[PDB]
Amino acid sequence: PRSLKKGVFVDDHLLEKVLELNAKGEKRLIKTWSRRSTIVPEMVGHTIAVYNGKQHVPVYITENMVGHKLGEFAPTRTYRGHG
Amino acid sequence: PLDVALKRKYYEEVRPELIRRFGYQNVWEVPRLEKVVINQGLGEAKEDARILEKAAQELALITGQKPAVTRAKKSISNFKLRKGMPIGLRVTLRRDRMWIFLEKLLNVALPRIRDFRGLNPNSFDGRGNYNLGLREQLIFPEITYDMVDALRGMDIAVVTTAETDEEARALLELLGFPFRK
Amino acid sequence: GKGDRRTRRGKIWRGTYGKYRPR
Amino acid sequence: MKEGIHPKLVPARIICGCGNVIETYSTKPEIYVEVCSKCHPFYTGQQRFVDTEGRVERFQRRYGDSYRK
Amino acid sequence: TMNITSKQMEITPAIRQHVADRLAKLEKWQTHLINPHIILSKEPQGFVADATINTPNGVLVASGKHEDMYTAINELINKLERQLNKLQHKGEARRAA
Amino acid sequence: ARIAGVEIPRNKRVDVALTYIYGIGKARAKEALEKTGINPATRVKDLTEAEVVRLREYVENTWKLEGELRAEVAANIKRLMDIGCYRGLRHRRGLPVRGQRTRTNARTRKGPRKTV
RNA sequence: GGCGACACACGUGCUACAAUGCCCACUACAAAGCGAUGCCACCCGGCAACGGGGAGCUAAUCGCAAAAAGGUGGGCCCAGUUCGGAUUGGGGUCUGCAACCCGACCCCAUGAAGCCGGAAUCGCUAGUAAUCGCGGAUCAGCCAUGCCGCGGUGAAUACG
RNA sequence: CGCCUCCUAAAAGGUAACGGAGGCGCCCAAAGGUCCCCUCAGGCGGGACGGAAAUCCGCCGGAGAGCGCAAGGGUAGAAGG
Ligand SMILES: [Mg+2]
Ligand SMILES: [Mg+2]
Ligand SMILES: [Mg+2]
Ligand SMILES: [Mg+2]
Ligand SMILES: [Mg+2]
Ligand SMILES: [Mg+2]
Ligand SMILES: [Mg+2]
Ligand SMILES: [Mg+2]
Ligand SMILES: [Mg+2]
Ligand SMILES: [Mg+2]
Ligand SMILES: [Mg+2]
Ligand SMILES: [Mg+2]
Ligand SMILES: [Mg+2]
Ligand SMILES: [Mg+2]
Ligand SMILES: [Mg+2]
Ligand SMILES: [Mg+2]
Ligand SMILES: [Mg+2]
Ligand SMILES: [Mg+2]
Ligand SMILES: [Mg+2]
Ligand SMILES: [Mg+2]
Ligand SMILES: [Mg+2]
Ligand SMILES: [Mg+2]
Ligand SMILES: [Mg+2]
Ligand SMILES: [Mg+2]
Ligand SMILES: [Mg+2]
Ligand SMILES: [Mg+2]
Ligand SMILES: [Mg+2]
Ligand SMILES: [Mg+2]
Ligand SMILES: [Mg+2]
Ligand SMILES: [Mg+2]
Ligand SMILES: [Mg+2]
Ligand SMILES: [Mg+2]
Ligand SMILES: [Mg+2]
Ligand SMILES: [Mg+2]
Ligand SMILES: [Mg+2]
Ligand SMILES: [Mg+2]
Ligand SMILES: [Mg+2]
Ligand SMILES: [Mg+2]
Ligand SMILES: [Mg+2]
Ligand SMILES: [Mg+2]
Ligand SMILES: [Mg+2]
Ligand SMILES: [Mg+2]
Ligand SMILES: [Mg+2]
Ligand SMILES: [Mg+2]
Ligand SMILES: [Mg+2]
Ligand SMILES: [Mg+2]
Ligand SMILES: [Mg+2]
Ligand SMILES: [Mg+2]
Ligand SMILES: [Zn+2]
Repeated sequence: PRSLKKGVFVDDHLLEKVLELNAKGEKRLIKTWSRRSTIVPEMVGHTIAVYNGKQHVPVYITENMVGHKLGEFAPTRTYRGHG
Repeated sequence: PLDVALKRKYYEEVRPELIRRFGYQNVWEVPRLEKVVINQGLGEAKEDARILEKAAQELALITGQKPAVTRAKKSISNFKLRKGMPIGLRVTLRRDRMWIFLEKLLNVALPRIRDFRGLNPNSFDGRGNYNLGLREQLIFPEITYDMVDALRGMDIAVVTTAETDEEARALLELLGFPFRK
Repeated sequence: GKGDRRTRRGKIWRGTYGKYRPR
Repeated sequence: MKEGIHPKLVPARIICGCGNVIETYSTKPEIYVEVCSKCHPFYTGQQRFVDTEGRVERFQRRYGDSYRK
Repeated sequence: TMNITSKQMEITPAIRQHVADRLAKLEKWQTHLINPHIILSKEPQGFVADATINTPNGVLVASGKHEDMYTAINELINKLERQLNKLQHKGEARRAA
Repeated sequence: ARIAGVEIPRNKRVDVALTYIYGIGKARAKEALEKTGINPATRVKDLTEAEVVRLREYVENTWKLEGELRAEVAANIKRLMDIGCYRGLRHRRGLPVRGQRTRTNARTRKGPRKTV
């Protein structure tokens, strides 16, 4: 994974909106294309809509899913099985 | 009768605490241990090496008492089971032997139980008796790895003079039965 | 052999270094 | 008891690794055990052997508060 | 098992199954059909049905051609049979002297 | 169950034997035998009960082994499966998790071939 | 986002199933190439990947660089193992704006199938086959076990 | 087509029809004699593998179990183990 010497990566344009909502009190839905952004402690309790290439998937962030990436919760392939 | 620590611990510490905890008016009213019954369900000895004499030798080393054969009440298709077939072992421990067995059970056996998290609090008769089952006989200090051919466990019935689970829970835990919840 | 990373031979085949093949 | 069919019970020492010695009765007068009630993690208060960790996760990251505000 | 390729064409599972029932005629000869491979294709003139199959006594390679994809397949089968029958009997010719 | 929960192979050198514990590999084998000053070459049949409980005591407290270890790994997977992340999904359907190709192979994860 | 999907099926390859072997430690012997936001000596921190220092070299000068099999010693003792290294858990490194899908590498743990392979089928006639490692193009990094080269060790057999 | 059990059979016995239903043509060396001891099925709760049902423990449970085999009678204050 990403070097610890470097940052904990959030796209700033995603993060900024989080803190904005935190101040005034949360929350509206946040449509983002930032799959690469880490879920960050400030984001918990929000519901962020993560674009998977097609649809924006509503993801309610929790205490368990902090360390992860946003993409991990909006799967990019439809697979219901074979035959 | 033998001086045995657990038995002594029952009269010296356990009885007064029980008299205290529930306030019995009669010395006979306070929870007592009636018998410990050990049962090997076996029946893996139905046919095959229907020498479960290996197991009986094991049970006897554990309890100092030679188990008596149990036999099928009726014949059963699916378990492949004909009436009168030797399917298990059962030994009824009382008095000094009962105390000695429980003594080692608490101090040694249950600790040696794999990934032991404590006895199951809910396993009480409803009428004041308790039951637990074992996966191995290796749990016991009498049995070593050398002298054992296969893994067979047992059922254990601890019978109390207590009328309720509450009272029975009180007595058994006081004796040193380690409950998870 | 050559497929095991935790060995000298494996690190050669793979062309890397580490505890099991130092430089 | 019926005679000649039972193992005799003699005084016995069960010796644990923790140094615990148990005076009891058995068919083998001396026995060594790796564990006993006196040292077993479940019994001893709650001596949590190797992991008294407490998860540690997941806000336990805190590396650190450095994103801009 | 059996592989079917539809080159620069779309076909259905039905059509694929049809081909399998058609190749099945070769089972007549009671010899092993090893990795039979059918290639369906469209020329300007009509369809083309290609096949390569190996057996313990040789390979079968044949090409069938016809405006009707099914006939193209049937002619492919006809050419494959004639080959398989030669492979299976050519050795018997010289038993004497 | 000599040490530690598992009855390690006698007749074998103590370092090799120790690896027969879930959670103890060759790396950790060379470690515990230093920290207790026991010859790594000696056979388990030739240990002193002094050394045994020496070796035992350290190994069971330094690292998580057998049961409790399996419990965590499962909980870790049970967690990923429950939070519903991609890594989780792969575990739920029993498919490979570390980005391998599944068009062919992936047999260790998929199991032996199911005819159709 | 996908080209990386996964009930399945085929082709090419890698690593293997072990003792003519595996592991550790020490010690030899190449060729052809490549290298100025490049190749990196040497030093120090780290088990390590790597990081921070820092000399040299527009390179028959300096660097990649150690070749590996081998040699010498020690361990393993025929077991699904000190064979095999898949799968998965956890912790890190580096590149890159960014490694969720979808990178390579290191470390701890995990330690699968596999006991030499049905019908069928491929290569090779001598420095060949087999086996061993080294380089390069592409290239931020790399999914290279591929490709094009390079040398080391070095057979069997051809009646017809 | 002989034999056994129940019903028809009208509360003693007996009672017919090509009336309604089932069995027998064996078996057991103990499944016989006697002495001693023991008591079921089933329901609920509890107990490793163990399951609706194997063996174990507790409570309730007069007989609904058992008694080689049809049915009926009888039967644990035993004919049952
Ligand atoms: Mg008294
Ligand atoms: Mg209860
Ligand atoms: Mg009671
Ligand atoms: Mg034991
Ligand atoms: Mg290996
Ligand atoms: Mg007498
Ligand atoms: Mg096909
Ligand atoms: Mg197409
Ligand atoms: Mg098609
Ligand atoms: Mg053609
Ligand atoms: Mg025809
Ligand atoms: Mg012809
Ligand atoms: Mg291990
Ligand atoms: Mg994939
Ligand atoms: Mg893409
Ligand atoms: Mg492609
Ligand atoms: Mg198919
Ligand atoms: Mg195949
Ligand atoms: Mg390959
Ligand atoms: Mg292949
Ligand atoms: Mg072998
Ligand atoms: Mg194995
Ligand atoms: Mg196998
Ligand atoms: Mg191994
Ligand atoms: Mg990981
Ligand atoms: Mg990626
Ligand atoms: Mg071969
Ligand atoms: Mg070979
Ligand atoms: Mg052949
Ligand atoms: Mg030639
Ligand atoms: Mg080799
Ligand atoms: Mg190379
Ligand atoms: Mg290059
Ligand atoms: Mg490159
Ligand atoms: Mg990959
Ligand atoms: Mg009458
Ligand atoms: Mg009448
Ligand atoms: Mg009458
Ligand atoms: Mg009358
Ligand atoms: Mg008369
Ligand atoms: Mg008639
Ligand atoms: Mg008799
Ligand atoms: Mg008699
Ligand atoms: Mg009952
Ligand atoms: Mg029950
Ligand atoms: Mg059960
Ligand atoms: Mg049951
Ligand atoms: Mg009856
Ligand atoms: Zn102890």
